[PDB]
Amino acid sequence: NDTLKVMTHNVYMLSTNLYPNWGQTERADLIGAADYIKNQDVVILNEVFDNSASDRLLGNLKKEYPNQTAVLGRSSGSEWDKTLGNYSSSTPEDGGVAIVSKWPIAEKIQYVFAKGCLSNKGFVYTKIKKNDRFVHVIGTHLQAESPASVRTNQLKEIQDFIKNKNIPNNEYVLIGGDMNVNKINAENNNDSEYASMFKTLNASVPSYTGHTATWDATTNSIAKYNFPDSPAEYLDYIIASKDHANPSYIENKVLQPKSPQWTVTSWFQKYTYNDYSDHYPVEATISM
Ligand SMILES: [Ca+2]
Ligand SMILES: [Ca+2]
Repeated sequence: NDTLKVMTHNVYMLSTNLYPNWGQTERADLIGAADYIKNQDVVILNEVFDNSASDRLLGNLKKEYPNQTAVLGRSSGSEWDKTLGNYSSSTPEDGGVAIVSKWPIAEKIQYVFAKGCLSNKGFVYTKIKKNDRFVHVIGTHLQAESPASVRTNQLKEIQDFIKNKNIPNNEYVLIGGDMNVNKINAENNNDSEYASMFKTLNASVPSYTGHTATWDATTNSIAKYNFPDSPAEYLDYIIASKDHANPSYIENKVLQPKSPQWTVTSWFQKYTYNDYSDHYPVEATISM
């Protein structure tokens, strides 16, 4: 049809070598079988750092999304058409970004950001063939909270890459992921980092629906454990480049899916959670 469904989710899968008891393996199975992640055309994943759990998750998503990229910054072989940027094979961790789709992926490129405040952070570019139409999806995860200066530099690298690619102006180019750029209380400030994000990427502002935050310690069990008193934030987006096909309609809906209860043990203490990640997923609907 004339609709494209793209979802982005920071799944919080830290390395089990550093955090052995964060339920990474179990959550890989829970997310893989979750209803919220079904029925999409493309899914962008962030923080799939743990090697075993990330591969398990990707394997669980294979049935519905058999076309998959490797995980950003974990390798630099022929699994990528090109490895761009400051890639280092000596980093202690990878970039944690991967893209999966139910449609054939014509091109897969990884790009490692030049600056940061040890993990090959950057973005993954994919050219996807959806029903005789090529769409372009870039998945990324920016510098977490000077950081603003770094994020702007990273966003500039993304825009520069898109421009250099010479992608047809009549094809859709989406940029999605955890931007770590907070929208809350910044929509009216034209000099805010939030406003600057769209200008740096030369992207449009999508219609917002669903929950009012993507990282919410007031409703998310994992975020509550880590930062119980931190105000909710809006950091995840999926937006379209204005230098290419401009969607007549593009929506970003924040979902609040709860997972079956899972338990972990740490320091002789048992902890139970009902969230898939500390971030909520964003479901984008783009009219083509
Ligand atoms: Ca995080
Ligand atoms: Ca890893």
